[PDB]
Amino acid sequence: MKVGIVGSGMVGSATAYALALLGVAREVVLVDLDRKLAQAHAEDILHATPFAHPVWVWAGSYGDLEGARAVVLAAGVAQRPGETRLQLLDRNAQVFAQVVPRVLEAAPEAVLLVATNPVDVMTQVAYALSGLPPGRVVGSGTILDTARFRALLAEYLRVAPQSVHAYVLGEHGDSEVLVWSSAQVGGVPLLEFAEARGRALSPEDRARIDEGVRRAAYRIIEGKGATYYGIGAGLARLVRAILTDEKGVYTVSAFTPEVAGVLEVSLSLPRILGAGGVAGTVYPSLSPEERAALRRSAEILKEAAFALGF
Amino acid sequence: MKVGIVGSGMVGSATAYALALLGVAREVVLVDLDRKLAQAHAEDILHATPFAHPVWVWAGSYGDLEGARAVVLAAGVAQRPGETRLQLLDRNAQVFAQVVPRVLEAAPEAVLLVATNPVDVMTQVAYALSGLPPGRVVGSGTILDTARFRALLAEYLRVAPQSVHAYVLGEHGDSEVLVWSSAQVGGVPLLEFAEARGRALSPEDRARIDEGVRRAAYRIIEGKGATYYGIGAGLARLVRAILTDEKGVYTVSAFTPEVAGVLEVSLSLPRILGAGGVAGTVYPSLSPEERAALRRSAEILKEAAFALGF
Amino acid sequence: MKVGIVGSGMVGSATAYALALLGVAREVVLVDLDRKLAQAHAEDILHATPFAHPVWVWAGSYGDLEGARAVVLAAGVAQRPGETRLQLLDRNAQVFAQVVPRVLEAAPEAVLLVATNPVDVMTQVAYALSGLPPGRVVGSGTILDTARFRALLAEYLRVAPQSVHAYVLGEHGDSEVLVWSSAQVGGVPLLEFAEARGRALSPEDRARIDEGVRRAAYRIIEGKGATYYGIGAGLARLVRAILTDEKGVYTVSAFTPEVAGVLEVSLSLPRILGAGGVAGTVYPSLSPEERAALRRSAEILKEAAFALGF
Amino acid sequence: MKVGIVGSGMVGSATAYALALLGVAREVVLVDLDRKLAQAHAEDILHATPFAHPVWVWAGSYGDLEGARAVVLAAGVAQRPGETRLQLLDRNAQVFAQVVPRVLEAAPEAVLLVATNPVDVMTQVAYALSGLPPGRVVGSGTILDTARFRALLAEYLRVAPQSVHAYVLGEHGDSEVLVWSSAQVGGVPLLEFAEARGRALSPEDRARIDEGVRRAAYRIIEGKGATYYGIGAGLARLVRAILTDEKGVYTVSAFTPEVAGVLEVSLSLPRILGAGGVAGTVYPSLSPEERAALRRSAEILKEAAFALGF
Ligand SMILES: Nc1ncnc2c1ncn2[C@@H]1O[C@H](COP(=O)(O)OP(=O)(O)O)[C@@H](O)[C@H]1O
Ligand SMILES: Nc1ncnc2c1ncn2[C@@H]1O[C@H](COP(=O)(O)OP(=O)(O)O)[C@@H](O)[C@H]1O
Repeated sequence: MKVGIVGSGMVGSATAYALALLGVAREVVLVDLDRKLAQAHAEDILHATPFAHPVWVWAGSYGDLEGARAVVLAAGVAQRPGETRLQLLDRNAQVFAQVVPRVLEAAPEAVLLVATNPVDVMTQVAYALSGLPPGRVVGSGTILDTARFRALLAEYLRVAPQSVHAYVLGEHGDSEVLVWSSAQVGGVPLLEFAEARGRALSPEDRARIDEGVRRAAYRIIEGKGATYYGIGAGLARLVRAILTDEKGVYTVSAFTPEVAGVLEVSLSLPRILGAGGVAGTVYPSLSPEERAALRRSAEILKEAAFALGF
Repeated sequence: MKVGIVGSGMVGSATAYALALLGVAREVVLVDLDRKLAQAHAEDILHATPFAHPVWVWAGSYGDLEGARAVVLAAGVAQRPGETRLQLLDRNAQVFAQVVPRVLEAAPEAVLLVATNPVDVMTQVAYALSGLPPGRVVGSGTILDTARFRALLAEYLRVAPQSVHAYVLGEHGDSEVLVWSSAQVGGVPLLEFAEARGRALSPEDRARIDEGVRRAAYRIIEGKGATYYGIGAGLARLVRAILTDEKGVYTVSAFTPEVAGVLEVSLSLPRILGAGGVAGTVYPSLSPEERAALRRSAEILKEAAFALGF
Repeated sequence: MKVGIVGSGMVGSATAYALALLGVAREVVLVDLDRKLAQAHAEDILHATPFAHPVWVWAGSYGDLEGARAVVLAAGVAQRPGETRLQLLDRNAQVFAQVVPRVLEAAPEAVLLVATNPVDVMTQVAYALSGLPPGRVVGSGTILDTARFRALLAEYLRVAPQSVHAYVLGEHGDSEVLVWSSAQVGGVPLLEFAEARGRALSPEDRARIDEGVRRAAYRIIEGKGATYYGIGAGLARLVRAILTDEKGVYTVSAFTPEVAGVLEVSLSLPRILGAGGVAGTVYPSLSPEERAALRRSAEILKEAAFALGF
Repeated sequence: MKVGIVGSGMVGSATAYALALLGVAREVVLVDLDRKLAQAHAEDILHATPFAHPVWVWAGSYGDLEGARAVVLAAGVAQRPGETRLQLLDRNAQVFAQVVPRVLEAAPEAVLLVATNPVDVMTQVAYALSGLPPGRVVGSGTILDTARFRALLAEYLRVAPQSVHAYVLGEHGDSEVLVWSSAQVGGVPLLEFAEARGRALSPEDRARIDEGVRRAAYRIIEGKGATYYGIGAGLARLVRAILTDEKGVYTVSAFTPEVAGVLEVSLSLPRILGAGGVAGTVYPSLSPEERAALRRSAEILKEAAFALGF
């Protein structure tokens, strides 16, 4: 079935591309302020379809979003020199104040998947503006970082990543929490199963993995100036979760009534994703340190929200 | 790359078919005492390939197994009226005494995947006859039962099966142990996460699921007289593990030095499967009851082995 | 979406398996006179699903076919040795007289895919009994044979089978016509492009290929006593055509108002397959010999029909 | 199963992405002058892998290309506005004079897949600098254009694109030739099968389709400023042809001893692609007009070559 993407820039277009190569959705509609850009991306992708899957990819207006199961909000403004993360945040909040109602007008049944950075806050803004139930608005959140964590662990232990269950929670960004505490492999505690293999996870190792997960976006942005590909494919996977009513577990950003003592904040927790959006929350055990860090992350997300008027 | 299958009957042929439809291997070689049968299965499957994948499926002799990474041993005798499980076991043991050296002569260079029932014992016999390291001989074991467990649980909790970690261990058969103890969903304890939805599992629920897992084979055999399809696809997935050096976790039957107090027995535990066969064992927490049941299962498998002279 | 299968024997069950491993349809319903058989096949396949795709496979009754896009008719009687092809044919015609209305009662919108041999005649019987438009009733026909032809040619010329366009037409059976005349590779005449490579197709080559195609079914039946796997996957591919509204070209059996001079007969011609069944016919150039042979095939199919009262 | 990509920009990175999402290769090496760029693209894509396939994607130097079956040459300089197509071409030719010997030093076994525009000429330059046999150097050529032709025809006819054989030949660019003449559907002449469905192609429809093909790249570049996605996936499909020794037919650019009267020129013709590169050419029937247009295209490609010194 059908998926909308509003915001046709690098992230939007990469998401479309991934949807198309993976054969997730039958239909993909690109909507962008610059009409010509969306059309160009659409046609470029359309060129690729014959080498993967019969996906109808096209550019249109908000109205064309009718019936989309999900709409990804990838929109946002040109970064501007000598402008505080705050001013940018403001201009984007304004973009979303345009976009959300219009998307909802056409496709009142859709789930909104929020892309645009910073993702937790934008997720808050969209939840606020949508007047939908909280679970209908999902931010992409920490999924890439969680996946990378699982990957580095997998690689350390010489085990399939699929057998590694570990989480990254909180703000997607520097304050994100890697939960080492309750992490497991094959359903047994990580660090135990570390001895149980020949591989005791020195704090130095812990630190090496942390750098690996934490600084990946920074490096990507330093070398190429933006991230698209990873998130494009993550968004694709979430869109697939939504369309197949998978009810699978992903660490995503949503409005949470209370987390670690903080009230009414959007951030990433493991959540059950399916056709109506998120349908349930999974609480892994946190150590006191991790809980404290989560609490901090949430606090700071919450003050951001407040500073912006959300 | 290349996979051998010895014994061409319903299980062997179904395994080949699954290999072929899933596109696991490049090449599948069927070897059977009845040459015409293997050739007929081969060509039937060959007919199917154009509707899935370019897989070369053909019938040959043991020598044709050269270079196969894995060889599935599906061989075994016609069951015969009012013959004890013992006499059958005996005749099969002798089949394997033929087959094993012949397979290893041609493909000294292979992992043996044991199909033939009863699977744990047959796995013991093959381990014994091979003189290979224990991990090069793997029985299909409890995988179907573990997967169905995961499935029934998944279905109870309204959650994707992928997010359910639960095990079935021991003898593949009536003994088998369902480990409810350490079972989890999304990396958190099952029963906890039961109340953590709309969930609490009543003992009659646990019993309904237990019937579901455990007596499945019996029902299948009562209706159609044999099981092939499930194990065909299970075998396929293990073969894929082996060929891709996946190092993933499966509950499979192998020779284990000690389990739950019993010495030198073959049975199903979660094991790490990869290119050289099993490469490590994962020990989930067992409750005292579960541990006792496991101990029992092992004991009985071990006496079977002994009775047969293994 | 949803597919029905009526008759649960080797062909039915294999088709179900294939549908499931290939992830064609979300739902597969097995309906068989012997309820226990259908249920056992269903559960055996269900065991396989976790190793491929989330397909819901279950056994039920005709009423449970509601909403299926396609229903495969695989039913039919136990053979009896020394019983003429005619009496068998009769026995089956009566089976279909039982099945067809019942299938159309529950799922009046469905396309009927006719498996049961001899397939052309059964296809006629089903067309007659259905009172549907002709294109709603499609026999599996010559597809396996056409694919095999393409394959052997592909292998002769050292070229991908995808590039080879060649047909097998008429009765599925001995009298089938291999069209060598208009056969091409990469859109250019076969025999020409034969000199255009290093291989000029001697008549004994032609003959070798002919043997390869026409007698395959015979060999399979001599070795294993029945064919299932190939047609299982073919049926699967046709089902996928119908459910995706592929409008792709397959040589299938359907009621044809006139072919090569013969009137109102069912046989295999290249036809465009899609959501409403066949939607158009493609006429390849035939040589006078080929046309004659086709005419013969049709004549004999038609007299068969008449002898049976169709 | 390893693939190199030299030059890291939009086309290179998109090709890597596509390789990775489609699960073509086990390993993808990015090599770019700007080391940081390659690394960033690599890591961004790596982030995506967990949502599709276990592909190892990394950035390294030419030496790291050892053992690659194919290496895509995507490199090429920044376009300066004002600058004639000739100066650009000169700058690119020098880039290739650096790159080719380096790639062949590390991976003397590989097959060069030429990306960089203008593709036919760059393909010539690479062939010349390689000193390899002609079929070892393959340009991406007209593939996207051929596929869109087939697509628009398929759409007109309401038939699956897979059943449409039609070609685009010559210079990838404005002077490319659509062969309407020998085009067929289901192995029968297009225009005939046009009346054979209801609705023949009118000079107006032929023109509508022509615009659709020939001008696509222009529109894409006017809207987004570059094309990547389509060719990324095309390149991917070609790489898959090479690695699976597919021997399939693609219209690609290679050095051709003679075409339509012109001598020693590189351009797109249907060619048989496999593990050693191209392995044979397929000559479709051309009408005199088509013939003439091809000869023109070739002439102009050849003068381009000469002007540059090739
Ligand atoms: N009000 C709006 N409605 C729709 N699209 C918008 C609006 N404002 C900005 N956009 C689009 O959002 C896109 C952002 O793309 P880009 O700057 O690459 O950021 P990202 O990398 O997050 O996609 C731009 O292409 C712009 O056209
Ligand atoms: N000594 C042997 N060597 C090779 N193949 C054998 C030998 N003994 C039996 N077989 C084959 O093993 C197959 C047994 O499979 P079958 O009894 O049909 O169902 P299952 O797959 O459950 O065993 C038979 O088809 C037979 O041809």
